[PDB]
Amino acid sequence: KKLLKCLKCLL
Amino acid sequence: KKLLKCLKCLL
Repeated sequence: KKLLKCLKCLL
Repeated sequence: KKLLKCLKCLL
C-alpha cells in the first residue's frame, strides 16, 4: 500500500 | 502475503 510498507511486508 | 490477498490489496 506504500513503498516502505511493501519492503517491510515482503521481507 | 498470499496471492489472492495481494490482488485484493493492490486493486
